[PDB]
Amino acid sequence: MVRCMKDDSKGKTEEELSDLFRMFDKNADGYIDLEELKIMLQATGETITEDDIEELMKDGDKNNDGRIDYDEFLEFMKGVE
Ligand SMILES: [Ca+2]
Ligand SMILES: [Ca+2]
Repeated sequence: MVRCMKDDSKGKTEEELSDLFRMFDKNADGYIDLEELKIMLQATGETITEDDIEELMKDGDKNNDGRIDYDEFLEFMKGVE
């Protein structure tokens, strides 16, 4: 009769990929592109070139659309590095 019920958000690894996605989105539309990702890289204090930002979308592009979503993210994180 509802004694243990659901638990609180614990340490999630792969299942936590849902939260990491929003961290890459600038407006949270469900998908990201080079234009958006460009502003995300600005967070760091290094020097990135237009060609460097492409490497992220390239290896990340699984649907060949030029963007990234929860689907392409789950695959792009299935062993890249
Ligand atoms: Ca976006
Ligand atoms: Ca795609």
